Amino acid sequence: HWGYGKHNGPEHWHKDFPIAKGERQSPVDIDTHTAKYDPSLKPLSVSYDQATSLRILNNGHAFNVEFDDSQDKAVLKGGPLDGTYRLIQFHFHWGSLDGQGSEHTVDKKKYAAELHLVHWNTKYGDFGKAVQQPDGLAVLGIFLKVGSAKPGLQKVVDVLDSIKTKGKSADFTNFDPRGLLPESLDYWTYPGSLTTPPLLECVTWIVLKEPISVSSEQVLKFRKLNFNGEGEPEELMVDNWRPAQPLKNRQIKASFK
Ligand SMILES: CCCCCNS(=O)(=O)c1cc(S(N)(=O)=O)ccc1C(=O)O
Ligand SMILES: [Zn+2]
Repeated sequence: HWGYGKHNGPEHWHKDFPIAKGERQSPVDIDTHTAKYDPSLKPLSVSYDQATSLRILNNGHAFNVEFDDSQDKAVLKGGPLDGTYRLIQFHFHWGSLDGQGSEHTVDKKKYAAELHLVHWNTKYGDFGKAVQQPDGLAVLGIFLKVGSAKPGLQKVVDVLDSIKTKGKSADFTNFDPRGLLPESLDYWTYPGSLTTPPLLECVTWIVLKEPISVSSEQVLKFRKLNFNGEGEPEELMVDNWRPAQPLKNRQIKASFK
């Protein structure tokens, strides 16, 4: 099945998922000099005070921190978006070393990791319906650089030993995702896709300009996870990022001058 290795990696995905070569694929390189300030864009509205985290899952490609999305509790609104998008999960993409790991790049710069907070449009009623629509998802992307520790990340880092291998999960309640945000909510935005199979073209991407800083020790613990299941040959979960895809007929808009 699909993954990130030599034999089943991003360059192979098109054989099972032909949309891999589509017109609005993600991630992309963000050319900062070409991205145009759009004064009609709004400030993002990130309302996470009532977020209910439930569980953390190693799914064989990343780990997902899952939320209760049965009611409007944690929502993303404003910015480029019409209507209300409900938080369902967040996960990361990261590298084997600090010089790579992000999916989006900024003037070809790769960050050490990238956080994705995935939200679905509540006019479609459920997540499975939303991913079938061009405006079904809004993903908030946040770059990670290595420097000072992120205190709000450590609860995630410390549970990782209990979900080492694919299919393991652990209870993960009362985690506050506001602890993973940078100071500024300045962002770039463009229409795109899921960055993993099935690569559906259902995502409004909102990528924050300001990275968060995490410690070397924090990201090293991400790199001790396993793609494999329990007892199988150990394959470290590293370099679970899709490289930048052709921008094609798309404009990246900036929220800031
Ligand atoms: C039902 C088919 C849709 C699968 C997409 N699920 S997701 O939760 O939106 C998601 C988004 C992304 S991403 N990088 O935001 O496109 C990565 C993984 C997953 C996942 O399945 O865990
Ligand atoms: Zn992702």
